[PDB]
Amino acid sequence: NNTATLCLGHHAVPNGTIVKTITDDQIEVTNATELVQSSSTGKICNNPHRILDGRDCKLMDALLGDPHCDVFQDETWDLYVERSSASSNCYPYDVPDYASLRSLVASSGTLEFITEGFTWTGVTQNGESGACKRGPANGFFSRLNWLTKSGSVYPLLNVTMPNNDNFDKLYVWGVHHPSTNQEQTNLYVQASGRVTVSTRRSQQTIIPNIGSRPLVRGQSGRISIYWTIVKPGDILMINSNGNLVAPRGYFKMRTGKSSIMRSNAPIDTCISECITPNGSIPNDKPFQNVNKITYGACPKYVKQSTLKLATGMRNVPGLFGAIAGFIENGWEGMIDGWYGFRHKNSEGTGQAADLKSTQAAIDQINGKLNRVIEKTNEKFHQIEKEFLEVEGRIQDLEKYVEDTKIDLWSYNAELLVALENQHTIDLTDSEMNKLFEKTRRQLRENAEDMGNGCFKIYHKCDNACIESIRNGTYDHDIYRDEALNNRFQIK
Amino acid sequence: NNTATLCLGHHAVPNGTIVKTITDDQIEVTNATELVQSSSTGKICNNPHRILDGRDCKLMDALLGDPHCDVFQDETWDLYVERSSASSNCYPYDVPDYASLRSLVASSGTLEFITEGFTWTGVTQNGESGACKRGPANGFFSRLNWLTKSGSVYPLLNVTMPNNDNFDKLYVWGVHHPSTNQEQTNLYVQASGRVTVSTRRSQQTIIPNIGSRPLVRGQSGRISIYWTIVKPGDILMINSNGNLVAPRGYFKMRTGKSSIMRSNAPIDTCISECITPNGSIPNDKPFQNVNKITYGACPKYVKQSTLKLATGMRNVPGLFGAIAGFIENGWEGMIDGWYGFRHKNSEGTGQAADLKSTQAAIDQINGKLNRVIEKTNEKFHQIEKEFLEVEGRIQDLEKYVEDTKIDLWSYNAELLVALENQHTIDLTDSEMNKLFEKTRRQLRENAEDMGNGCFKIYHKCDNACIESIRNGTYDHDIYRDEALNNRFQIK
Amino acid sequence: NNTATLCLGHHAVPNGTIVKTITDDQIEVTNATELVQSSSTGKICNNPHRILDGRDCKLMDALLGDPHCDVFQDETWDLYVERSSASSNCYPYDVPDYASLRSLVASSGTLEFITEGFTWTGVTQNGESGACKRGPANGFFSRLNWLTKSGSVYPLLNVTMPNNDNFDKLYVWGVHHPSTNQEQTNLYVQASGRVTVSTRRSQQTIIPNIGSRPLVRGQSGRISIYWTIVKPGDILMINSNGNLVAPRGYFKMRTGKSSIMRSNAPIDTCISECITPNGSIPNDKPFQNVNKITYGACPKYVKQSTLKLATGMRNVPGLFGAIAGFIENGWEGMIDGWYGFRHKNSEGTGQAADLKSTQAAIDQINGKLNRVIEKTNEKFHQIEKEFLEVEGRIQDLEKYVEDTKIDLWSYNAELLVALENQHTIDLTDSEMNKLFEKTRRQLRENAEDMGNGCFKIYHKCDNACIESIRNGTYDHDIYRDEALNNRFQIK
Ligand SMILES: CC(=O)N[C@@H]1[C@@H](O[C@@H]2O[C@H](CO)[C@H](O)[C@H](O[C@]3(C(=O)O)C[C@H](O)[C@@H](NC(C)=O)[C@H]([C@H](O)[C@H](O)CO)O3)[C@H]2O)[C@H](O)[C@@H](CO)O[C@H]1O
Ligand SMILES: CC(=O)N[C@@H]1[C@@H](O[C@@H]2O[C@H](CO)[C@H](O)[C@H](O[C@]3(C(=O)O)C[C@H](O)[C@@H](NC(C)=O)[C@H]([C@H](O)[C@H](O)CO)O3)[C@H]2O)[C@H](O)[C@@H](CO)O[C@H]1O
Ligand SMILES: *[C@@H]1O[C@H](CO)[C@@H](O[C@@H]2O[C@H](CO)[C@@H](O[C@@H]3O[C@H](CO)[C@@H](O)[C@H](O)[C@@H]3O)[C@H](O)[C@H]2NC(C)=O)[C@H](O)[C@H]1NC(C)=O
Ligand SMILES: *[C@@H]1O[C@H](CO)[C@@H](O[C@@H]2O[C@H](CO)[C@@H](O)[C@H](O)[C@H]2NC(C)=O)[C@H](O)[C@H]1NC(C)=O
Ligand SMILES: *[C@@H]1O[C@H](CO)[C@@H](O[C@@H]2O[C@H](CO)[C@@H](O)[C@H](O)[C@H]2NC(C)=O)[C@H](O)[C@H]1NC(C)=O
Ligand SMILES: *[C@@H]1O[C@H](CO)[C@@H](O[C@@H]2O[C@H](CO)[C@@H](O)[C@H](O)[C@H]2NC(C)=O)[C@H](O)[C@H]1NC(C)=O
Ligand SMILES: *[C@@H]1O[C@H](CO)[C@@H](O[C@@H]2O[C@H](CO)[C@@H](O)[C@H](O)[C@H]2NC(C)=O)[C@H](O)[C@H]1NC(C)=O
Ligand SMILES: *[C@@H]1O[C@H](CO)[C@@H](O)[C@H](O)[C@H]1NC(C)=O
Ligand SMILES: *[C@@H]1O[C@H](CO)[C@@H](O)[C@H](O)[C@H]1NC(C)=O
Ligand SMILES: *[C@@H]1O[C@H](CO)[C@@H](O)[C@H](O)[C@H]1NC(C)=O
Ligand SMILES: *[C@@H]1O[C@H](CO)[C@@H](O)[C@H](O)[C@H]1NC(C)=O
Repeated sequence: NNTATLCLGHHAVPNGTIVKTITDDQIEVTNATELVQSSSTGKICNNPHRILDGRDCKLMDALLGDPHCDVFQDETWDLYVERSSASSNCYPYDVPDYASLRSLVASSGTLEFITEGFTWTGVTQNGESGACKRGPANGFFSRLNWLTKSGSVYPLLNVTMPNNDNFDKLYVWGVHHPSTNQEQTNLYVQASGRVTVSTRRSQQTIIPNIGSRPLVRGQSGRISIYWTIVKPGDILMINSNGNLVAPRGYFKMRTGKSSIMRSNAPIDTCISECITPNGSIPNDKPFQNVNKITYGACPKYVKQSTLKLATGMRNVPGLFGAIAGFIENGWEGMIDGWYGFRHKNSEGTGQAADLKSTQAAIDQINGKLNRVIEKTNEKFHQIEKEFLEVEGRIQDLEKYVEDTKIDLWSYNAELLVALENQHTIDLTDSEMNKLFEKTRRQLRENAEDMGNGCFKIYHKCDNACIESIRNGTYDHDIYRDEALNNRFQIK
Repeated sequence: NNTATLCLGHHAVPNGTIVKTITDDQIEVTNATELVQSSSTGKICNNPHRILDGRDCKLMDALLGDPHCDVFQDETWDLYVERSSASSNCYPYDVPDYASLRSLVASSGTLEFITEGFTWTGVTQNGESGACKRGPANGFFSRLNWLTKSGSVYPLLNVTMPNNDNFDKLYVWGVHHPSTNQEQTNLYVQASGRVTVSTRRSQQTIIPNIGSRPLVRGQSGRISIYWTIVKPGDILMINSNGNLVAPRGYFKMRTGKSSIMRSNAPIDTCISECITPNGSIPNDKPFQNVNKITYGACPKYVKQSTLKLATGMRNVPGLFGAIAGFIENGWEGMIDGWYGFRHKNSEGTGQAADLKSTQAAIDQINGKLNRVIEKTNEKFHQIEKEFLEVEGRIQDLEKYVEDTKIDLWSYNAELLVALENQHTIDLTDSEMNKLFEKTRRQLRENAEDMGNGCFKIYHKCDNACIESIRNGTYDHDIYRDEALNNRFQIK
Repeated sequence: NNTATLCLGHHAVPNGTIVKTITDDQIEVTNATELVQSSSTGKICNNPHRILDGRDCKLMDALLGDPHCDVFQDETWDLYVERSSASSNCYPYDVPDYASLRSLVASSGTLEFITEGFTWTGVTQNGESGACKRGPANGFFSRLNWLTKSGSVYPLLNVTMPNNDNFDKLYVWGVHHPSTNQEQTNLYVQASGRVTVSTRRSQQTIIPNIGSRPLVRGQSGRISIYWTIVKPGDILMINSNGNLVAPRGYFKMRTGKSSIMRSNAPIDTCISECITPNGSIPNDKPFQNVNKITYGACPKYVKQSTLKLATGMRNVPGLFGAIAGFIENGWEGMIDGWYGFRHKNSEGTGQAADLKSTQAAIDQINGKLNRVIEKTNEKFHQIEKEFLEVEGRIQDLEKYVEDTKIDLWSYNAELLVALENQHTIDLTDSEMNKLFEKTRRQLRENAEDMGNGCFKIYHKCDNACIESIRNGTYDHDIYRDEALNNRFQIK
């Protein structure tokens, strides 16, 4: 009953989490959170974005109107999902700049198509083929009009179509490439055709291509597809002496957040802002490792599969030398605070959380948590990131852009966690130290630091006296004479 | 009279500034500075860069020699400013890869055109048109030479021009597409023409397509513009059996800092390194929010409109627990230093700045200031970042590259300020602590820490005595017996 | 003889190294390491990567089989090295999209060529030219087959080659453009030729353009080179009635780590993972200034020539105020630890290293060293980064992408060293201070801090006594009464 002991301590937990810092790759903290999303449900949620499942229709085939894609007439989407099993079932074609036309239609988000009354005099219209069957019958792309001779004549076609609305019109037409010279003249009479499609500030000028090619659905002929945008006040002109595969009208163009993704993931009823080819994913985390291909408000793709952000002090079951230092050891039995006090006196032993120091640590970690978890990444139509054919220069640059980006983000994420972690350990160490010092300063000359986080208080200090220390109102003058006597034999 | 008090503390100002740190979204420091440039005069300064106002001439029209653009002949520039009201008033034309021709001329910085002694045998030269009037007369592009039949013949043209110089020559030439067959033969006799322009390492062939395009300034025909760069030692050769629109010469090519910008900002007499479409901007700050399109030594575009870097300590009207810690509270009355001393003694009271500690904090903050505002970014011709027409793949990539870059820089800026600010707060705290500990150490056993940043000095300590503490020459043996006697009653 | 002195200290060296920190552009530490590789031996190491010296053969000429390039038949490479002096010595040619064909072959990493069973009925094979000699004899590209008439006939050629294998095939073929009409018909009999090469998914039809181009090795004609990829299950057709320069077979395509590099550096025996055009470089450092063009596991290209990373404490021949603070000064004579103890007692003076605290500093710096120098960047085929022609849009973008990337990495490198440096100095200061405090704490009331890193120990303290302090077993109760008596004159 002549002295007391008061020791400062901090909590610890039986199972901690290993995190990475600036100086240690493996240091144990009381608690952490995962910043990389690395899993998916495997399914694409159908809200909030308007998902159109292309099923066995590539957007291009929907656009041209391959008979097996008629259900997609006038459809709209925020995201068109294109499946890899999808195939073409009409006249064989190619699209110079396929990727661009697929991109610009993807991006526009609609197949809304308006028929117009092109006046095609002196040709047979509605040319059809065995390669584009409707049931047992010859057929063709719904949105195009294959013209051939009437009788023995294919005249110079020369028609116009003014755009008098105040949206942009997308026209999609083509040129037919016959197999032989015989075929060119049987169909179009002239030996060399040409197709000139123009506006007031643009043109396209195409000569047909001749030769035997491999049969696709019975045919060696082909069509190359071309497109033209006609602005308000402008006009489409089409001029041709053979081989024209005429548009029937225009597609409406829109701007907005629409896009296209290659995925075989099923569509499901649920809500997710972020879509990948592997399925929708949560965007509570700032990073993800699921896929570099995303649509919507998503974590940023990084190469790491896990990045643990520390949310607690170091676990002992820093710059200041208190935690894992002169305080030998955490207290697992302190479960209502991060920091506090154990005492021993005449009336027995006890333990109290310190609230102010506990809150200061938690506040500061919440602050870096709020900065870090506060999501800022919403992207829609972007670039292609996987490729089905080898191409060279353009594809090289596309991959290299993305590869560059991913390494830069991966690095920022790696650094950020290592920094934030070092700093969390150290600021938690600091708060412990600051409490100890605050206590030392209250004791003035009535106590000595025992070297282990505890002070020997050189006077009778009951539970009320000890509380006075914990709440910061200890009055050292009251006890000085007594203490100095025990401490130094003064009087 | 028989003891003194010496208190430490630090300055404070009535109204400080709110900054962001690693741990707080909002925390007040004495002084801060803005790192985002977000305003502009609206006007483009005419030095130190050579600014050429294109007015109503697109560079393309200046290049080709639209008669309304004659004043631009042989012009030079560091930056050609292109206006939106600019329009074309010559023969209607298209330029496949318009943007490459525009880019490489913009980058070359010059329209210096050298006229060469081309021989066109058997053809009529200087064809003209109602679409490209020169006063009351029909006219044409100054830089091109429209060739037509002579009498009843248009010969196979085969003409060459060696490059015997040590610089690259840019040849701009064209191909004429007539309206009808009648026109093709009236002009060129041949039913189908053709141009082939070749060097030892390159060849281009264009076949014109006859036909009607929309009436522009009275004309249905068109001209398409192509280009060839001939290296030193190489030879230009031109081959044509009709439809050639010949070069009269070439443009000198330069490399350097030149570029082109779209803007309607007026030009003004002033000095700015950095130009944006919105006007020139100062470049003392390291970031800006005005426009992603810049020319010259510019702050880097970031998404944030403001980012305040702290240039002073925390304002109290840290890891170390001194400032806003055991020192309750700053001193508004301390105006000649950041840190100092106040005392109560025998001869009255007083205050003095500590210079060493004030300087060390200031120096450290100036150090990071120099790092951060040190102008390092000078960029000239880049990629276009705004587009008037939809194009697909290539535009997608250009937008993605810029948007990637901006996000990465906005991040760097965000983190930097957050880091710098946490560390400034903490280093200013440390300096206060270091000074207090310095003082405690000098006092030895002659004073006691009162716990609030002050020492009770247990001896008569007059102004000279106090000064000896502030200048670090206090001799504790002189006072020790006196002090130990008042603390401990030794005598 | 009734007291002793015990000072704590740290090492120093006469000449240290200057580094950059957050707050000082120049401050001296004991030791540092360079993080930018700036030297090369100048030679390209021939392990571990398979390096193929193109010598005087551009890869394109090895691919087509220029007679001077027969030694490259069926060759493979991880890196094909292309020399400046390399030249073409065969029929002069051009390759639309040359760079993609060169890219995709470079990336495939092989010239393995499989001859196939094309049946050329009615025509003569193996056309040769004086412009492509094999010694004294006229010759031709080995991989191509120049077809011409047989007797008085050249028929319409129509062949197929199915792909029944499970890999992709690369077909490289050409079209000959004669200099005159005479030549056209002597060779091919038709006045105009045509080559149509097709698959189910693609068609290319080239019309030769007759006429003179500049004489190259005695020839005014040219051949144009095209390529077609045939996937498994698909079918190559070739259809032509003149001017076809046919393939003899195909090149095997592969995916993997191959590329091509332009360099005049000699190849030689050594081992380096990272290749630049200047020669190989070590990859122990995380950045390099040698060249933005690299192959293999390389340090990342940055703009700075040097970045010195501190591996040691501040050198004195911090946040905490010990090093270059209350310890005036380091000890050059302390060679077997970073921190330690000097004393003076009755038995004389001495000195001893502190191992725990030395290790803790070292360990933590080793840890950030391992984070930093951990080689994590391995790249192979990328984008071209230097260009020999002006091109416009695409090249602008390519340059912009690499320039963007470099400035971001150079920023990360600058920040990293400034951060880690500030932090190293601070953590080394901290460890000093922690040792001081540890020592203070053991001494309890038996010593006083002299203000300069030393303690006055107020009792007889022999060498064994001193060692008890250094090893942490000093028992203060043995000495307390004696010490209080000399400090005060009391207990
Ligand atoms: C007349 C006939 O039945 N001939 C038999 C041949 O079949 C025809 O062969 C030609 C090619 O020589 C075409 O492939 C014909 O197919 C169509 C098709 O695509 O389905 C028929 C269409 O009506 C026709 N459409 C139009 C608008 O012209 C179309 C086009 O002409 C071509 O696609 C243009 O490329 O072709 C096919 O019916 C068979 O080739 C011959 C061989 O021995 O046997 C004949 O009995
Ligand atoms: C004066 C007039 O308007 N006459 C009537 C016809 O207009 C003519 O129509 C022809 C088309 O066949 C051309 O447009 C003529 O204009 C020019 C031009 O561009 O201005 C005249 C130039 O001399 C000529 N220049 C050259 C070097 O040939 C030029 C070119 O041929 C074309 O630009 C090539 O495409 O054409 C124009 O004068 C009117 O169309 C007709 C029927 O109503 O009656 C004419 O008498
Ligand atoms: C000054 O600092 C440099 C950089 O830290 C020190 O050199 C480094 O020293 C370590 C230990 O000697 C080297 O690591 C060792 O390498 C081998 C394997 O390569 C292994 O046997 C060890 O376990 C260890 O990891 C390190 O590679 C080396 N770094 C460099 C660039 O040389 C140097 O020791 C310091 N000098 C002084 C006087 O402290
Ligand atoms: C371990 O750390 C996580 C991350 O801070 C804590 O989870 C948060 O808890 C708070 C308080 O209830 C919530 O408001 C957050 O939204 C939760 N965030 C996350 C990411 O899960 C968790 O509280 C911590 N565990 C302990 C014992 O403190
Ligand atoms: C050119 O060659 C192709 C390939 O042999 C020929 O097409 C084949 O002809 C038969 C009969 O019409 C078809 O059953 C085959 O499927 C065809 N093969 C392919 C790959 O399409 C074509 O007939 C030839 N052309 C000429 C004019 O002789
Ligand atoms: C092709 O059609 C166009 C458009 O109808 C014709 O051009 C028009 O011609 C009339 C009479 O010359 C003009 O008054 C109109 O301004 C023209 N319209 C446009 C948009 O140019 C053109 O003459 C026709 N071409 C042929 C060969 O008959
Ligand atoms: C087109 O003109 C060129 C150059 O005048 C002719 O090519 C030259 O022909 C002579 C032989 O007649 C060579 O010795 C020269 O070296 C050639 N010069 C070049 C630059 O190639 C070419 O013959 C002409 N073509 C025709 C059909 O007249
Ligand atoms: C996402 O998809 C690709 C293949 O399409 C796969 O390589 C990757 O591992 C997938 N990730 C997950 C988490 O399923
Ligand atoms: C605040 O900061 C800037 C940058 O250091 C400085 O130039 C300015 O004078 C400072 N203001 C005050 C009141 O110190
Ligand atoms: C600069 O211009 C852009 C587009 O013209 C505009 O949206 C932006 O608000 C402008 N900013 C300033 C600061 O003038
Ligand atoms: C590497 O080569 C480049 C250009 O080829 C040159 O400018 C650079 O200085 C070279 N580096 C070294 C270390 O020689």
